[PDB]
Amino acid sequence: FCARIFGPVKDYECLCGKYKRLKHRGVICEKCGVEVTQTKVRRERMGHI
RNA sequence: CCGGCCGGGAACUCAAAGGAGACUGCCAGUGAUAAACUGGAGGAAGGUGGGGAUGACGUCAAGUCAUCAUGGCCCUUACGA
Repeated sequence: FCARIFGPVKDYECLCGKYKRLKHRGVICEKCGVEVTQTKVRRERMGHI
């Protein structure tokens, strides 16, 4: 359950909360890559190991 | 009569040089995907592998007029020889 590994906890919502803007799209949390997109797409977030 | 004493040989020890090479090249952990540090294999040498030389503008009106030279000062029957 990560935003850097997968995605926004909420629609255009950063892990830390640096982006509580549902206008912010693409720009990541510079600490850890959180590309803001709709959290609903996390029903299709494919990762690996 | 083996202190290689007499032949013989050109790969090596050694030496004068043209160059390869070690640069964080690879894997992993830690870590803000950067950098970096540690361990190991690899490797002749490992994390600038070691040392010398190289001493940034400047500090100290510190040394030399006793290598020497010098704007001047003194001596020139002299301290010059």
